[PDB]
Amino acid sequence: AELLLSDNEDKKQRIKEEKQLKLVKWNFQAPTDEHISQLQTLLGNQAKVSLMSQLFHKDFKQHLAALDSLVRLADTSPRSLLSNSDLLLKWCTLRFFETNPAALIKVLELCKVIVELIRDTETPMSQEEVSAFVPYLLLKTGEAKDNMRTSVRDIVNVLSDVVGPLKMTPMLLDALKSKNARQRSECLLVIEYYITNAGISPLKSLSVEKTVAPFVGDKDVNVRNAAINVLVACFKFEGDQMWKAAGRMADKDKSLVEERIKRTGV
Repeated sequence: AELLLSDNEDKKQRIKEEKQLKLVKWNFQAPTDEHISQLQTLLGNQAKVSLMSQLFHKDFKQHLAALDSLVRLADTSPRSLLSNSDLLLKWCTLRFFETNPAALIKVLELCKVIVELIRDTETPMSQEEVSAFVPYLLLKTGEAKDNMRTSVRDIVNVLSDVVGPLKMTPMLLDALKSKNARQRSECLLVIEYYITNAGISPLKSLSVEKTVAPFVGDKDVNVRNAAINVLVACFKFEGDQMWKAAGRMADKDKSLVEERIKRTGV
């Protein structure tokens, strides 16, 4: 009987073709016809046309049907999801640009299943696969609903295990350039968790203290509080080196951080 979605090793061929500059890089600001057509060609070589017709419909409806079929493969053909993880995660990023909460819930459920299978099987994720997915998933950290931010962070927590703090942090730092204050604060909270659990030393080449310090002065209280807590987490590991690494801070920003240190240690 035929699989709805292939189980082969064509992922290696896709990664190699991208490195050979024979695939366009999934690094757009917003999806373009060129990226969608490339994905549709690559997925067309892996998926039955009835899945393909749903995947590239307009009709959010028709996406839910594809998502249901794909989520069920986790039970019946999990190697299909693994073999095609890079293409499925790219299709999910296209869904990150639409506003439709019902579809989003099911997209995130698919993303969760895929990153759990990658983690559990110890499947390596290439830099290309990571970069194609994570920067767009981080957009959804700015979702207005608290349960939606939670679902996104649960996927980030699996990827942090697969990818590791050192390779995740540059994308989390880059996310701070966002206009969306929920995205900036949620991204700081992930950095805070890395430092609390593994220390600042593994992250030393990244200039975390200095990049994060200006956000103690952010307009948004959640960003300020998380930025303060990143610097306090650093302090706990490296003491006054935190201050050297951070560089010049507004005097009043520095007092807020000093008071937080004082209070968390009484």
